[PDB]
Amino acid sequence: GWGYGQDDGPSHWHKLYPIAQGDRQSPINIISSQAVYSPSLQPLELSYEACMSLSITNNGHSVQVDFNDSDDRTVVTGGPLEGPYRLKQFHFHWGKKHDVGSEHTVDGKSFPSELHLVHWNAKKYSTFGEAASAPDGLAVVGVFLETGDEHPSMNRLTDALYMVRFKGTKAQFSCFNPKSLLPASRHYWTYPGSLTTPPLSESVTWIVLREPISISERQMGKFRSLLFTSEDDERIHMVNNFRPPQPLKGRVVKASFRA
Ligand SMILES: NS(=O)(=O)c1ccc(C(=O)N2CCN(C(=O)c3ccccc3Cl)CC2)cc1
Ligand SMILES: [Zn+2]
Repeated sequence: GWGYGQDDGPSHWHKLYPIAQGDRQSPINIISSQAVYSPSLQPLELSYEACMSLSITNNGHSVQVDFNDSDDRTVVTGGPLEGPYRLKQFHFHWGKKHDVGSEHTVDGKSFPSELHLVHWNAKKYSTFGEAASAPDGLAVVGVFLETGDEHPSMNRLTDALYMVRFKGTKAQFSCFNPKSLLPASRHYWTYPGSLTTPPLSESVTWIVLREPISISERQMGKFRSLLFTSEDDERIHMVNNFRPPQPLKGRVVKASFRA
């Protein structure tokens, strides 16, 4: 139904999911000088266990690592959140070249990729699916990826990409700690937004980290080697699987730091 191709891409999603034109859509272009410094915000804590990862999957839209979310062991708390949100999965958005790929932009600048750690309010909702539709249901932490030096921990993930190159394939992926993909700073920007893929529900509290992590061009290349297509189809590489910035519509972006 929807994708990132010329005929089914982001520019057309609004024809199938009208909420695409809503007042709290994501991603956005963060104008750093206009963010409101908010010291009242609590410190952001990403408390992640080392062995809660289950599998790695090419779902045709991105490569996603799923987690055991039966308890509150791997959660995000603090910052703009009232309580803990359990990590359900993480995935990425990337481009064909370095100048494009991320969903959020900062002062008009795009990064080659963006990592999304998707968490849900298990204290209020009974399931991730139920939470994905409520205003306070999800908390997504976004981390920008820049290309430069090789990222040691990333190797375990980029080396596994071959096994899920085709759409609809998956592999076991145990003991990968998502903390290894975080920068050494916990400063962030936060604003009320939405899922960046259909159904585009406005159920996400976005927490976009200020500091990007870096991976090598070789590692980035492993993502670009993935395919939107299945085994016996004409190969179309999975690239530019991102939604562009949406209207802010008067929302206020808060910052945990002074720029
Ligand atoms: N790019 S992003 O905003 O970080 C992001 C994060 C999470 C999701 C995602 O996992 N889903 C799948 C589940 N979603 C649903 O609306 C849903 C709920 C119940 C039954 C089926 C579905 Cl599709 C919401 C989208 C999709 C996109
Ligand atoms: Zn995403």
